[PDB]
Amino acid sequence: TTDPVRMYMREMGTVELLTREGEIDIAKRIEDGINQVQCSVAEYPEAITYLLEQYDRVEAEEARLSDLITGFVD
Amino acid sequence: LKAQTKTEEFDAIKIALASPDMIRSWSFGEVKKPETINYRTFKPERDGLFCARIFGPVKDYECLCGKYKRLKHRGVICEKCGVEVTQTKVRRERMGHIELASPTAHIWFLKSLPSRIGLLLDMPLRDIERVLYFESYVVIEGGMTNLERQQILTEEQYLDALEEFGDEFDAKMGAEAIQALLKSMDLEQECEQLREELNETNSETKRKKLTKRIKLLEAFVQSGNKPEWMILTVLPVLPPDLRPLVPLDGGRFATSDLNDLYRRVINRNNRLKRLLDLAAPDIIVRNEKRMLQEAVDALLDNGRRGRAITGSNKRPLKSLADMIKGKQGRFRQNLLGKRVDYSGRSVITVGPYLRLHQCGLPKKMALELFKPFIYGKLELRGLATTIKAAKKMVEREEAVVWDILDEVIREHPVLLNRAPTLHRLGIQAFEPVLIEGKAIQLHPLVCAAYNADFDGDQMAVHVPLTLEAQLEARALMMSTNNILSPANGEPIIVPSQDVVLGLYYMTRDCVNAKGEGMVLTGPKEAERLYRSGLASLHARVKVRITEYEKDANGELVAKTSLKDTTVGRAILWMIVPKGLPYSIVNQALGKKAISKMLNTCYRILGLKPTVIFADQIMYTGFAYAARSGASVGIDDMVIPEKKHEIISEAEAEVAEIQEQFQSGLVTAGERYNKVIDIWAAANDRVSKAMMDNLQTETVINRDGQEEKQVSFNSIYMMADSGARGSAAQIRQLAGMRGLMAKPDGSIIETPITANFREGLNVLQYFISTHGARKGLADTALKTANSGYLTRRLVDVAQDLVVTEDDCGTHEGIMMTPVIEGGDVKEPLRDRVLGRVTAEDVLKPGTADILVPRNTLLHEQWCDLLEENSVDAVKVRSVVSCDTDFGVCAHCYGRDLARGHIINKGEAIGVIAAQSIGEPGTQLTTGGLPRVADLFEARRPKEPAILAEISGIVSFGKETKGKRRLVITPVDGSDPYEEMIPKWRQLNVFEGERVERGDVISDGPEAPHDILRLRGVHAVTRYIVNEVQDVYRLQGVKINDKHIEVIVRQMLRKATIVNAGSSDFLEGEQVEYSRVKIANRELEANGKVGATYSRDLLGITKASLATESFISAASFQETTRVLTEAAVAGKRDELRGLKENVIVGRLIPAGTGYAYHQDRMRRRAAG
Amino acid sequence: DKIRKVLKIAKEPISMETPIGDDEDSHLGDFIEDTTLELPLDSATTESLRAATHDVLAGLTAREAKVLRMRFGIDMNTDYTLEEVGKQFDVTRERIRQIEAKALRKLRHPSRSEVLRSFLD
Amino acid sequence: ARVTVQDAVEKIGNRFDLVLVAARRARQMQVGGKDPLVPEENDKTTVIALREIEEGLINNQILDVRERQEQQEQEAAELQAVTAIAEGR
Amino acid sequence: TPEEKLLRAIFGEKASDVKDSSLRVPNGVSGTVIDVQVFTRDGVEKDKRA
Amino acid sequence: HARSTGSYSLVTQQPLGGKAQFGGQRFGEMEVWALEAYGAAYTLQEMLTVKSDDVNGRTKMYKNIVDGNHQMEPGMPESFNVLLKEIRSLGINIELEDE
Ligand SMILES: [Mg+2]
Ligand SMILES: [Zn+2]
Ligand SMILES: [Zn+2]
Repeated sequence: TTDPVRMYMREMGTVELLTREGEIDIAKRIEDGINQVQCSVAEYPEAITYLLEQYDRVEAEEARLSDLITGFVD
Repeated sequence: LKAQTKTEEFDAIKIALASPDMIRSWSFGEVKKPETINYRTFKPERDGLFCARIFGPVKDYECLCGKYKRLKHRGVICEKCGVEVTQTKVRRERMGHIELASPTAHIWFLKSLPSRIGLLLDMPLRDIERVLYFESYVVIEGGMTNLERQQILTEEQYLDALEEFGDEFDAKMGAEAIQALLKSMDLEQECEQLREELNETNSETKRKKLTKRIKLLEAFVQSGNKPEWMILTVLPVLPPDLRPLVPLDGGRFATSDLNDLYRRVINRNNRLKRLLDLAAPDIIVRNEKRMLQEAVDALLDNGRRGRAITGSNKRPLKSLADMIKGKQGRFRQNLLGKRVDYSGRSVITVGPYLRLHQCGLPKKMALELFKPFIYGKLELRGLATTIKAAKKMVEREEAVVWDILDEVIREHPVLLNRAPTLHRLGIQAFEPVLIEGKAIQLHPLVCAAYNADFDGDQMAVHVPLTLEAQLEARALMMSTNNILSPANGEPIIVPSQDVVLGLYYMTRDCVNAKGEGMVLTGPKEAERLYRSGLASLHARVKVRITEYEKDANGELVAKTSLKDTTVGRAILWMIVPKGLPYSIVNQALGKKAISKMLNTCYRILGLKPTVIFADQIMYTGFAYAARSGASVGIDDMVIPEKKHEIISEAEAEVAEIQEQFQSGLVTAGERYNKVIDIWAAANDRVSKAMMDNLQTETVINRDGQEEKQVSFNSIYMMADSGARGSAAQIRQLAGMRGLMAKPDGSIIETPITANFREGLNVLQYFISTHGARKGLADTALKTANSGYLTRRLVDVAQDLVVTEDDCGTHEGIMMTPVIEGGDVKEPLRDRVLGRVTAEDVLKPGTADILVPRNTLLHEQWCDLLEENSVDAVKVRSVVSCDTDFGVCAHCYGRDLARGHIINKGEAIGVIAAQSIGEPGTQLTTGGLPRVADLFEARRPKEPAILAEISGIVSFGKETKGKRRLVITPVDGSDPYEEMIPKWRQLNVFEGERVERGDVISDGPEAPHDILRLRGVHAVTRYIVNEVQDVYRLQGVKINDKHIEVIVRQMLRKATIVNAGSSDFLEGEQVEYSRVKIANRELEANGKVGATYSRDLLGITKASLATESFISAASFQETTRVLTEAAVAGKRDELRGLKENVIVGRLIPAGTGYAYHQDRMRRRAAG
Repeated sequence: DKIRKVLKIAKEPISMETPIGDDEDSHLGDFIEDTTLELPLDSATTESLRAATHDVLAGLTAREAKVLRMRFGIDMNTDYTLEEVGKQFDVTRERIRQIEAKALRKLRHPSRSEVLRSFLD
Repeated sequence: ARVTVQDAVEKIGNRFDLVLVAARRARQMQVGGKDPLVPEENDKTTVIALREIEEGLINNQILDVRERQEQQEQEAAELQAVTAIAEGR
Repeated sequence: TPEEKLLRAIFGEKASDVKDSSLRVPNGVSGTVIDVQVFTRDGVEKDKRA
Repeated sequence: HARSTGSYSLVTQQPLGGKAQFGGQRFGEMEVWALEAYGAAYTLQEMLTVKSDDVNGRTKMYKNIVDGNHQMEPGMPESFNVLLKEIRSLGINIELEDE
């Protein structure tokens, strides 16, 4: 009917509400996905040496710890 | 040589679709942020709708940051925040742009009633919209698979359809789809297919739509427009000062609605950009895209979707389409219509002292009006050191300034204007005369042309600044230069009420009066007798007079005699110039004769003598009327002595018919009608009773017993002279007044038996109220109704101007007296006067040429035609004129405020329409709408039917709802048979031969028929005789020329039949068409020429088609005109009136007609 | 006291398209006059004040006109500090300043003064 | 004053060209290029030009004749100047 | 401007930091002042006349 | 009321009364026809250009009225100049052609 409120309201109404169990399913899939790329990044040599070149610049007072890492586990 | 690159005097204008690269050309920056102003320092936030960087400095020649504040640094872009320091004017000019995230549809080309994207793609609108909102997928460049190019699919259908064929099939949705469709479209190819399809199938339904589409397409192709551009990539932003944020008092701010709108479009757009880098789900980016689509629509044209409302304010915010648009068409030139400097206005008073060429101008108005003139003259003569000191002198009203003002005034006309400007005489130039007091004084003689009373009407003054305007004001619009109405050549300067009562009292005679019988040497000692108290003003007297007749060849003859006349007439003869005979003043001199006096004076001695004469008549009229002591007392209105008896006798009749209705001898209706008539007869009886008693009753004695003359009673003199009052109105004062009418339209069968000299009682008065109340409304609505008519009229003519000199067509219309049923409802001399003969006219015998071929017919020639018995003269009209794009003066006629034949370039269209419109206030099927019905071509409800073709006719087939009529021509093929509903009573004789155009039934006939069957000259005559009936029944004089020029525009268009250049059925200009088949008849093709058929368009329909699109955007619906031209890329060449005014140049008529001509030839010329 | 200041910027701007009066196409925006323009009865007196000072400047010595046109921005980019003028003219500092005085002095005692005095009201 | 221009319209037919020509002429007097051809009654350049038309000593031809002449009168002054622009070569 | 600035040097006038907003009698209307009222914001010190 | 040169409106530069010295008189469509019916072209141009809508011509004119040269160098009324930006702010490319 145009009036975009309606063609929105009607477009989302198709998507089914998640079951309380379905919520955890999707979140688990997310973890795997990111974790695939996290491990995939760890396997790149340039990814390490680059991290090295960034911290060697931090200790020389050419940068700050806040512009490189957000902290580790801990 | 080199043509140019920088600024010249531009000609024409072009309108077209805008490329993204083209929009970017205008843009001085991308407005990237909804921010307006800083909120503390009220400075513009940078990269926002108001940005000094993008648009321009807030203040003159000053950088925003303030680093370069000096008027010296100018083209410098500040290194800190880029602002080139320049006048703030550039904030009114520089545009901007916005690069849109998703493509967007242009509401104008999507939603204008003939959807441009829709018929350019031959795709339904609802489908295109379903694609824009993501409600279905549409195919593009479908290839060979399963699917049509424009076919539409659903989610599941697209998926199933996608699984089968991965490639060689393509489908999209949203704006990108429509844009892909338009870009992919090959226009050339569609025409070929469309041309073939046109030829194969013959059906009106089919090829009607076909021709519409093909016209747009080949138009769009030749246009230069690329279809893709109807979908917006880049969105221009309007310069800030055209939607300013300016502050107000008390510190509140106020700004244009575009800002609330523009901001939204920016925001949604910006969020959408963001939602892509956040990779939002489909359901969202679609919704943001839909939302962006809505905002662009509200910005551009609001009201075509949801009608967005302004922030915190209920009223829907006004959009860009609404800024151009309005009621009606454009706000700029439309009534009304721009305020103008060097003007004023005030209440007006009399000023009988004025000569006919001048006016009383308040001292103070003139000081403020001519202020720059006064300043420069003050320091031109050195009375003021500098312009500032000059300001202080006149601001002080120093005594010396008044004399300088008389200098700047002396030869310097001013324009006077009244409120409902109807004909061109609504503005007239006068020479100003300095007057103490706050009132404008207006020459009485002009008060008539303006329709200006002294009951407080106010008038406006305008100063003609430029030299060309002073000589225009003096030589065109000047009072003395227009003394004659352009509607009919009769003088509009006619003496008015008081003045004509004076001359009536002056030339008049009673039976016995002082000096009766004596004789005097000349008018001089007649006045010496009167002023000295010896002789009465009116007494029968012989006096020696010397009259003149110019009957030589341009030479004044003299003849002197003893004329038997009165004292008053002898004195008045003193005013009459030269070659007029004494005969003109020897009559009783009423208002009618007193106008024909002026008329003849104009047609014999010319302009100058008529002017100085006209003045004189006024002065003398007022003066002698003042001596006369005419008044109106209550004993001046005389009721007949037999009145009580007439009412009583007529009242018996009513009680008789009543006895017949109670006894059933007569029906209720038959009774009612009877009573209404007997009462009616009584009104006539009483009225023609008081009129006889009132009229002649001065009954006096000379040396003998008795004699009786026309009464000298005051109120009678008023009505006989023509000053004021009329037999109808006098009748209401003394005799009974009328039978009023109840609101529903019935007429009360109990008239008002009393009058105003007597009392009207509660009932009589209460009943009179309805007539008064309806009276006022009718004039007030019919005043407005008339104006609408003149509007439609000047629109259909306007650009019509005398262009050629003599077109040289022998063609013309036959002029006969109107001769309706009685004797001669209008003579021949008036119909033929001032026209030009189509061919030489004979005496009753021949090899005798009275009038030779085309000769202007003036008064001597018309008397020469009247001398001979000549009853019919063929005359050239503007309706038959062969000149294309105008009227040749020779075909027009002479008429003007001047007697000469119309000059080259005068705009007749305006003066035709205005002349038809101005009297329309005075009108009353029939009435003023009947006139509108005529000019609108409207076909009556139950029209008659005319024989389609000559030959013997008969009836065929049977009663289906139509009983067929079969015509059988002698030589030719029979096949014409028309289906006529048989429940309408016929006329055409079943056994008789009927000529084409005969009456096959009765009832009115559509002028469409008359043009088609009977021909052009015939139909033009029908209109003129019909509209002229309405006006003439009311006493309105309008020369047929004006009705004819309007008519010419009515038939301006025609519909082609044959072919060989342009399309079959196209409706088009006989100007264009006639130029194309006349060019082909020679040169070109040996003869390939196409035949047309002339069409009759109502005035309002014909004005719709206008070559100039700027003209159409004024009075038509602005949105539609602009789209339809921008698609076709129409190039407006100016050349018309309306458009040149819009753009602000010399009208291509009148003084300007010389200019445009001089340029037009430079154009399309080496 | 910030209530007033704060309360003011807090108000929403008024639609300039607000119809006012007569129901006529008169809208709020039609009445907001241009204050940034310069009225012609003024611009003319400016074009006049130029001709005035140019007249009174041909009345001075050729060096006084150059030094005074220099010391003010008259018909030149910017204007020059009295030292800057000293470098172009070669006799510097106090020398130039005196000339300035007499120039203003010659335009001061009315013959010169009668025309230019009328610009200040 | 000039009450009616009727006399002027006779000399030049058009009656619009009267406004144009009398204007062009009226400027020859107002911007000081010329002086009147007939006694000035204090009539402003508007009316003086019209009196000049009435007397038949001014119309589009005469003006065009005078101007084409002044071109050579000025072309007579500048002769030795512009030829001196032989540095062209 | 330059020429206005020279003007001030000759006639030695100090051009104020204030613009003239005074209410002055409408042009041409002339009468007698029969009253004056002074309303002041609550919190601003009332002036002499007020 | 009478006005020589008054104040002017911001949105469109047109005569407007701000001092209660009233803005000039309103010249209408019908009043325009009246000038077109007479042959007066220059009176009409000066009415709808220099006397009103032309931000330049008014001042260029005023200096000439005192200078003693009655002329007008009309230029283009600001009304149409605005219509141009407004059409062009839409998707419509409107240009002034030729020479
Ligand atoms: Mg009245
Ligand atoms: Zn800066
Ligand atoms: Zn013709």
